[PDB]
Amino acid sequence: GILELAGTVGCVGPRTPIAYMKYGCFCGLGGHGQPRDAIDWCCHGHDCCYTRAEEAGCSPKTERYSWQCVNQSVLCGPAENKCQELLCKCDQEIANCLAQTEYNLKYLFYPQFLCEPDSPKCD
Ligand SMILES: NC(=O)c1cc2ccccc2n1-c1cccc(C(F)(F)F)c1
Ligand SMILES: [Ca+2]
Ligand SMILES: [Cl-]
Ligand SMILES: [Cl-]
Repeated sequence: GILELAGTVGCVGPRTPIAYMKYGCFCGLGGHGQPRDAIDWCCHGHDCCYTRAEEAGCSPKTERYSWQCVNQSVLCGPAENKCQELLCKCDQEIANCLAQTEYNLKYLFYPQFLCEPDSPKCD
């Protein structure tokens, strides 16, 4: 869930998870448009991952799952079911993605009216 999303992102990366609560066109609840930067691409990818999780019958915003932070890396488990494993994989992925990015302050609280109606496709 959101608790583990924040936790995993904090574990791996250099910055507060507050940094991604409203950033670019995709970091934040929902999102649409051309991603502005690497960070925004990570968030688009995560949005897709969560969409897939929901299509599989999971609740990616709420379900609790166990994980470990070891040397600023996320280890997923123990998993009681497939939803817990899918969710941790999604969050592990974005955490790794964001940890490799430079922050562009100008995209924090970016205006939604500059974000295009359509978005790039999900893998
Ligand atoms: N892919 C995202 O949008 C996203 C990425 C991210 C990273 C750290 C902390 C939060 C983060 N979010 C986010 C922010 C607000 C609401 C939601 C929710 F999952 F509820 F949609 C998700
Ligand atoms: Ca989003
Ligand atoms: Cl910070
Ligand atoms: Cl939603």
